[PDB]
Amino acid sequence: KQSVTVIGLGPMGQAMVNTFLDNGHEVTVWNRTASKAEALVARGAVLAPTVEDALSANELIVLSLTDYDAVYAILEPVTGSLSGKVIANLSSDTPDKAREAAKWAAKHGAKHLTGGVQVPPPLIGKPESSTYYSGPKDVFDAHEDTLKVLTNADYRGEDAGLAAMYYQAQMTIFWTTMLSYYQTLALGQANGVSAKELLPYATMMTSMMPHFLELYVDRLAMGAASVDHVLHTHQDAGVSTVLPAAVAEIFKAGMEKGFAENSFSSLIEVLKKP
Amino acid sequence: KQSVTVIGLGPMGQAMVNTFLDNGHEVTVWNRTASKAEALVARGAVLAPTVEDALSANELIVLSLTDYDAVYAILEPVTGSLSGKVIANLSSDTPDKAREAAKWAAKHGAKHLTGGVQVPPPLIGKPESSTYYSGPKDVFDAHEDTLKVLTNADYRGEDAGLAAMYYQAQMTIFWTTMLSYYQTLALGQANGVSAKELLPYATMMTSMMPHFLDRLAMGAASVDHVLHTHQDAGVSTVLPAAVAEIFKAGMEKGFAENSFSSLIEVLK
Ligand SMILES: NC(=O)C1=CN([C@@H]2O[C@H](COP(=O)(O)OP(=O)(O)OC[C@H]3O[C@@H](n4cnc5c(N)ncnc54)[C@H](OP(=O)(O)O)[C@@H]3O)[C@@H](O)[C@H]2O)C=CC1
Repeated sequence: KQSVTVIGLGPMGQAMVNTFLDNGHEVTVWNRTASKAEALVARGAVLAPTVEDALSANELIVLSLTDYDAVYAILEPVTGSLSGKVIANLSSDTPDKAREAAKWAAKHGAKHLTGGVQVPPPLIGKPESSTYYSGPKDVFDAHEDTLKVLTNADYRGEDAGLAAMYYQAQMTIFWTTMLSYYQTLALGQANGVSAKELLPYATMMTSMMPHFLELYVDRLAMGAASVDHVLHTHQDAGVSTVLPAAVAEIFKAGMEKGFAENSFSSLIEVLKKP
Repeated sequence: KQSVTVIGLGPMGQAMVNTFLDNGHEVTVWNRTASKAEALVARGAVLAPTVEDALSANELIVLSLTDYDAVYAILEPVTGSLSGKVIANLSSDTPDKAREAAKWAAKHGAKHLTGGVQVPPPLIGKPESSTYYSGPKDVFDAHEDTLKVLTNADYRGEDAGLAAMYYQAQMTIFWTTMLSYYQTLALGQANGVSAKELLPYATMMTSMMPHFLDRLAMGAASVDHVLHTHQDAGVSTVLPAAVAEIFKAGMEKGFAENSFSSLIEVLK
C-alpha cells in the first residue's frame, strides 16, 4: 500500500526497490546515474528527474547510500524540500553521526529513523532478514508496516545512535572474524598447507564460537596460555602478527589487572577503558 | 584390544582413560600427582609406580599434558626407556615445538604422532569428536584403530607440526572472535545497553560470518566506521585498531579494487 521513495541505487538500493515493487508498493527512485534505474523503471518504479521531485513524491524517504557524507551531499542543497518528511536512513555510519543527522533533519522539519541493515542485498525481502531501527517511536510505528516489507524491523529505542551502535557491533564481530579466518589461511600457507586444502577446516572453525555461546575451568589464565601459543605459532611461521599480538595484549592486560583466576568474561572490564 | 599407556591425568587424560576402559582396553596410567588416578584405578586402570614402568608397559604411549615443557619434564629423565615406543602426543603447543619433539623422540628410538584434540573432555569417545594427527603415515596406520576409540582420527600429513598448526588455527579464530564479542559488549555498555540485553544479539552476530561464508575499499570504509565508533564510545581500541591497520596495509599495497581475500597476501 504505502508508496515510498528510495534514494541510492547501488546494490542495496536496487534490492529494496525490487522488494517494494514485488509487494505492490509504488516506488519513486533517484540516483546520480539514471541508467541504474532503467530495469527498475521497466518493472514499475518511477525515476524522479531531480532529488527535489523524489523528496516531494512521498513522506517516507529511504536512503541507501555509502555513508553520511553521501547523505549530506545529496540533502544539504535541498533542505527546503525536507519539511514533513520521514528519513529512514539505512546508510552505515557511527552512532555519533546518526545523532547529529537526527538533529540536523529536525532543524529542517524532517524526522529521522536510523536503520542498520543486518544482511547483504540478496537477503532483502527474505523472512529471516532483519534491520535495527532507532528514533522516535511514534514515527517508527507509523511506517513500520512499510519498513517490514524489506526486513523484520527491530526497534531498539529512541536515541538515533542506537541502531547504528548495534550495526557497528555486528560489523566489529564480522570484520574481526573475517581477519582471523584469513590469518589462519596465511598461517596454513606458511606451513605448506594450501588455502584450498585448509579452507573447509577454517570454515568449520568459524562455527566453534556461536556453538560455544549457545551453550556456555572458565579461568582467564588458561586462555592466556593458549593465546600465547597462538601468538608464538604465528611469529614462528613468519606471518603478520598484528592481529594475534592484539589479542595477546588484551589477555595480558587482564592478567596484569589480577584477573588470572576469574572468568573469561572479566575481559569485558578490560575492554571498557583505553 | 590394544593395551595402552596414558600419561597425564588432568580432565582430558581422565576422559581418555575412562573411554579406553569403557571399550575393554587394559590401561596403564601415570601422573605427577598420583592421587588423581584413584578413581581410574577403582575402575580397572593400573597405576604404574614409575614413569619407566608406564613406558615399558606398552608400545603406545598417549600423552595428555599441559604443554611440551611438561612433556619434557616427564620424558627427559627416561630417554633410555623410549626405544621402540610410539608417542601419541596430544598435548597442545606450537608447530615448531612438535617438530623439535619428533626429532628428539627419534634420537631416542621412538616415533612421534602429533595430536590436536578438537573437543573438550566430555566429547572424548563421542561421535561428534575429532583429533588432527600428523607424523609418519605407517606409524599412524598401525595405531589408528586404537586412536579412533578416543575420537575420529584425521591424518593431515607427515610433518609433525601440521596437526599442531590446525589446532592453533582453530584457537586463532576462537580467541579472536571471542574478543570481538566482548568488545561489542563493552561498546554496548558505553551506550547504555546492558550486557544482558545485548547478549542474545552479540551471540547471533557471531553467526554472520559462517552464514556469509567484493571490494577491499568498501571493507576499509566499514572498518573505519567500526574504529571510530569504539573511539567515540571511550572503550578500548586495541582490537579494532589492529583490524584497521590490516585493512590500511592492503589499501597501501594498491589492493583497493581487489577482493577481500587479497588480505591473505597482506597477512603472509
Ligand atoms: N580441556 C580441554 O577442553 C582441551 C584441552 N586440550 C589440551 O589438552 C591438554 C591437557 O589439558 P587438560 O587435561 O584439560 O588440563 P591441563 O592443560 O591443565 O593439563 C594437565 C596435565 O598436565 C600435567 N602437568 C602440568 N605441568 C606439568 C609439569 N611441569 N610436569 C608434569 N606434568 C605437568 C598435570 O599434572 P598434575 O595433574 O600433577 O598437575 C596434568 O596431568 C592441554 O595441552 C590442552 O590445551 C585440547 C583440546 C580440548
